Amino acid sequence: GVDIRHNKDRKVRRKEPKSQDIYLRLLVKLYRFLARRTNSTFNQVVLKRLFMSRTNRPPLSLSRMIRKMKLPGRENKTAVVVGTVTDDVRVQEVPKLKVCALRVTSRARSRILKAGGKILTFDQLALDSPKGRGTVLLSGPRKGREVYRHFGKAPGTPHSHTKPYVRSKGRKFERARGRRASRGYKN
Amino acid sequence: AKSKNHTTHNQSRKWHRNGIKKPRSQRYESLKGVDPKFLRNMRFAKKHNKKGLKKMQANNAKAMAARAEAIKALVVSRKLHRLAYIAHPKLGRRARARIARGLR
Amino acid sequence: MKASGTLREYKVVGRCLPTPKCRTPPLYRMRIFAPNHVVAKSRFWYFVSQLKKMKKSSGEIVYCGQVFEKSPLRVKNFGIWLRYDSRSGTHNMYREYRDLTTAGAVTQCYRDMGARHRARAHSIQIMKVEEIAASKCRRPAVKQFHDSKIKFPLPHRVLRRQHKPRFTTKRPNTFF
Amino acid sequence: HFKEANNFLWPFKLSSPRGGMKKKTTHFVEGGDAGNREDQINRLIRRMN
Amino acid sequence: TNTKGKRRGTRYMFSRPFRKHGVVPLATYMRIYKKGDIVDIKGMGTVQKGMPHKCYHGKTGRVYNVTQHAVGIVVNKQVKGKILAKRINVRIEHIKHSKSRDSFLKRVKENDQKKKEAKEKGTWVQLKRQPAPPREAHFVRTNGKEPELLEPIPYEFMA
RNA sequence: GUCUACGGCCAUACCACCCUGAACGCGCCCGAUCUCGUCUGAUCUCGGAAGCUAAGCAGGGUCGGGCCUGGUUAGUACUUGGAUGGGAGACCGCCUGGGAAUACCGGGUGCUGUAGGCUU
RNA sequence: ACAGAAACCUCCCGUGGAGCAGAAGGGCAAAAGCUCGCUUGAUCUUGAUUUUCAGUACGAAUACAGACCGUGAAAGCGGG
RNA sequence: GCCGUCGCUGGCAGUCGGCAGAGCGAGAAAGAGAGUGGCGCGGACGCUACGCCGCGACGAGUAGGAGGGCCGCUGCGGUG
RNA sequence: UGGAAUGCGAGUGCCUAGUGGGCCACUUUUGGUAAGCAGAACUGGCGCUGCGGGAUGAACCGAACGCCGGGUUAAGGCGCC
RNA sequence: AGUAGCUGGUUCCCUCCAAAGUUUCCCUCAGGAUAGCUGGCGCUCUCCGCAGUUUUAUCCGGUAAAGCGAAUGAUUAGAGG
RNA sequence: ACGGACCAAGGAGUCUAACACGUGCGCGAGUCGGGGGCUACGAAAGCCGCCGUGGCGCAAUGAAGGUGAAGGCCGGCGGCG
Ligand SMILES: [Mg+2]
Ligand SMILES: [Mg+2]
Ligand SMILES: [Mg+2]
Ligand SMILES: [Mg+2]
Ligand SMILES: [Mg+2]
Ligand SMILES: [Mg+2]
Ligand SMILES: [Mg+2]
Ligand SMILES: [Mg+2]
Ligand SMILES: [Mg+2]
Ligand SMILES: [Mg+2]
Ligand SMILES: [Mg+2]
Ligand SMILES: [Mg+2]
Ligand SMILES: [Mg+2]
Ligand SMILES: [Mg+2]
Ligand SMILES: [Mg+2]
Ligand SMILES: [Mg+2]
Ligand SMILES: [Mg+2]
Ligand SMILES: [Mg+2]
Ligand SMILES: [Mg+2]
Ligand SMILES: [Mg+2]
Ligand SMILES: [Mg+2]
Ligand SMILES: [Mg+2]
Ligand SMILES: [Mg+2]
Ligand SMILES: [Mg+2]
Ligand SMILES: [Mg+2]
Ligand SMILES: [Mg+2]
Ligand SMILES: [Mg+2]
Ligand SMILES: [Mg+2]
Ligand SMILES: [Mg+2]
Ligand SMILES: [Mg+2]
Ligand SMILES: [Mg+2]
Repeated sequence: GVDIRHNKDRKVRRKEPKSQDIYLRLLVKLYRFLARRTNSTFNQVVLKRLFMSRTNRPPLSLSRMIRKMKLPGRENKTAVVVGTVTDDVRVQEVPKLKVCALRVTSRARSRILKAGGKILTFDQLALDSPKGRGTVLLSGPRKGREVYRHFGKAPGTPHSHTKPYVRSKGRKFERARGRRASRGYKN
Repeated sequence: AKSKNHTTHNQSRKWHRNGIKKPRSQRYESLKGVDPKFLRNMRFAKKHNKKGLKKMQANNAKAMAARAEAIKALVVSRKLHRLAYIAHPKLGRRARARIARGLR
Repeated sequence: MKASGTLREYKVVGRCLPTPKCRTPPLYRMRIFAPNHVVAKSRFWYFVSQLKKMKKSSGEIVYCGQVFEKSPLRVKNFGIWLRYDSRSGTHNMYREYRDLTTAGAVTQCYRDMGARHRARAHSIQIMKVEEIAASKCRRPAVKQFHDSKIKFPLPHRVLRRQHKPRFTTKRPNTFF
Repeated sequence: HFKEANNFLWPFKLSSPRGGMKKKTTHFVEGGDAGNREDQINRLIRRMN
Repeated sequence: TNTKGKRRGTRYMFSRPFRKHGVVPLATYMRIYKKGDIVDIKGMGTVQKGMPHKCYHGKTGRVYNVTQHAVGIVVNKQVKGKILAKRINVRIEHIKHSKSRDSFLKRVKENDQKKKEAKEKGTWVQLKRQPAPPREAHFVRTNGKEPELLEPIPYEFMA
């Protein structure tokens, strides 16, 4: 007998996409090869994000892509997101962008192209940037989901700003006892 | 009927399955709970930091010039050692050629 | 200590570790009887600790070596002074043996103390071992062999090859 | 570099001692096997290697 | 069961040492405590204000807040399988500067001095500590004196 | 050599008794108009300067008590970890490490910071 | 003097052997006790923390911060 | 020796053939680099990439959880 | 000169079942004359666990388990069974 | 098809991980909620950090032992005044 | 300790609703026609767009009346100084 624990032997991590999409799996075949046969860590990161689930691939808005592609030294670099590029109506002017994405919404496509930009697919990124050179890999906000408002210390604990689960919002819905000192206590 | 009352038996075994972890440490600790009067001034100190911005630029550039100026003005066995030299892929590259030339 | 096999006699020399107070602490020597030298050093630290403010941590062994029997071909009488714990006390004994080696005599003492008093080796402290002249021996078991014309037969010699053959036709003869 | 060269070596998988033991449950100086037996480890290593 | 009393079991913990009662020496109040200081907490029964709870007696923490009379200390406390960083407000009678780091700060300066000095002499000097090594070979002089023979003493009933 | 004011550590400084205290100090001391407080100018407060080290205070002494610190007690008592050790038990021994406290014996008897004096 | 075992007056010793509401433990001597003088910090207010703890509530308690105040010559101390 | 699990988030698109040239496992970064001046007609298998291959460690299990079943039953759309 | 040794990849987040009768042993330990009694601390067990030994046996001693061959052992044994 | 914190039953295989009988609250004591213990899904990094360990410094403690010609409490014998 | 003499066949976590999280797909600051209407399998499928009413989301906060989500620099003037 060997003195060892086995509860952590199996690592919980995706080796492939749960999706049965045949176009996504053709891109995984592509980047499985590039990640294996090139020393480029960029390929490994993209291969990993192709396995990732829907909530681990948040959409990247147009306004946020412009901000991150406007930092100094990022001129003529292709912005890359393994996800969806959504349009942002709060933007007034779109610059000339070169972007690679899994999906670009219909209105984001017109605005990027109308500014003189180029929209790639990941099979076109490989031919243009086999090792990922001259790229800017970008991610959407992962905690930008309604669930993360409900996580943390339970709402009924001191200095807990977690959001409760209420069927309705209003004066009659979880506001008397425990939420104001006038009714029992507050914390 | 009567039953057992209390025990901590088996409890340290449970606590250690996922380890008794020490509290997480971050380089910046929150200012919660510090003296309100002290904190009020620390916010006033931070608020007007930009007033002396130009003086810092002047002093920093002045210090850099002086710092650069001074710097610019300022600036086992013989057999086993020989063999270890020859076996070195770079250093012994010419020493190895001499043996090969000699051998032929 | 287990009195395993025939014991050896070890000369163990030790001292306190030198310190600024006493750069040259005095040297101490003991006679140790043990199965191996590793046990011999262990028992030394057990004895000196009972006589001095010393122990393995605050002292060192300076010399451990086996003392060889000096006349292994001469029969001698050995007196042994020992103390031991019984089930209900401690006692001092004086005992005698005839042997060619002093470590052989000490081994006989351990077997004998085990046979006649059910005393385990861990409860026995051999204080002193001397070679004694025939005229100074006290125990009649030893003195009866101080006879220049000693003679005696070997009555009733038991068959020790009792399974070679296991079955025979003739019955054994015990007289020779 | 004893630390590095020694961590490099996998723990040695030794066989059961051929010829037996004395008493694994007590110290070597008690006639057993546990503890520090000093140079006498080499005899043990011969029978297990 | 036991009571949940705040000072239960501190009969000896908070009492004053033998013949050390009475006035508190005033150097207890002149110590300077800054943010980041390591201090050992030791409740003192003479002053009943700003007393640390018994569980914090004998623990060491870091100062994070300084008021007119007390300091805020971040001190670890183990409760079942977790260790919480607890913030306690203790009057400065019940703390003292810890020496646990002074040996370290002494070594840093010695380290920083030696590192600098050795560098300008082009030499290498050990900086890391080491565990005490096995003693090395040496000679022990007899001085023509045989070691004193020791024997076990006979048993004597000194009852 | 030493003192005064204010101290830090808080008997190695305390307690008891005895001896000696140059100079400057600190005192005792002499008064009650004023300030101030008392049954009482004893204390407290105030105004002084004839006398004295008698006392406080300082230094020293005592086969001194205490206190401080060593030795012994003692590798003892106790103790971590070990055994298919002993013993009916009570308990004890051994292995691996740590390791006390009385009685008894010796030594010591304040150090020192800031400022200001005295002491050819 | 009456006056005694015990009344009141005086000197001396006194490390607390008393007292501090109460159970006990801790603490306390130019004080935390006793006696006087003045008073209402036992008032108004937001947060933080501790104890029990699930790191919830209550209760109790601890450092502060802002007002008004008391006291003292003052440093300060006091929100039972 | 064999089975499975886990790990190496290991290797294989290079089956690059007469429009040919067979290698990249080896102690120690980065090119089997490109150039400018001084007769036969031949060469196994592989690759359902959800595939195939290599190396190392590991394997108790109630309550309970999860995975995989080219395990089994009835019916429906397709297909054979 | 990443400032002791040794070993080891870590951090983090959601959702979550069963459980919430335990019992035993070394040592410590309360009540009790004591109990295979009742009640605690520590660690390890049995519960959930087979296997060699203690004839037999929840817990003792050894040792923990994929299906096999060879070798060697532990605790225990070697008159015959 | 009344309710049942209670009794009884609860149907194929292999593979991997693997408990609790404890905390607090409850007209709570054959039951729940709660934390702990489990599993699953991952994800963020890696090929500095951490540790049921020691080492070196540094604090904390009033049990074992001891003491009572040391305080409190209990207690035997004489001796000198 | 309780159930089980034997054989066959039947025999126990389902469906509706609500919620939470995880995963897959579509579109994306939007999204959804579910109700309605138009035009054998077919009670299907297709369509509507001045049928998007309406739900959820895009804004929170307060009991409420209500309010409801960055600044700095330069130049000029008025006031205080
Ligand atoms: Mg195994
Ligand atoms: Mg397992
Ligand atoms: Mg229970
Ligand atoms: Mg053999
Ligand atoms: Mg054992
Ligand atoms: Mg004079
Ligand atoms: Mg007068
Ligand atoms: Mg005098
Ligand atoms: Mg004396
Ligand atoms: Mg003096
Ligand atoms: Mg007073
Ligand atoms: Mg205030
Ligand atoms: Mg298994
Ligand atoms: Mg019991
Ligand atoms: Mg059970
Ligand atoms: Mg288990
Ligand atoms: Mg088992
Ligand atoms: Mg039996
Ligand atoms: Mg076998
Ligand atoms: Mg047998
Ligand atoms: Mg019915
Ligand atoms: Mg019930
Ligand atoms: Mg697991
Ligand atoms: Mg109730
Ligand atoms: Mg039942
Ligand atoms: Mg106690
Ligand atoms: Mg005792
Ligand atoms: Mg029944
Ligand atoms: Mg029946
Ligand atoms: Mg979803
Ligand atoms: Mg029809």
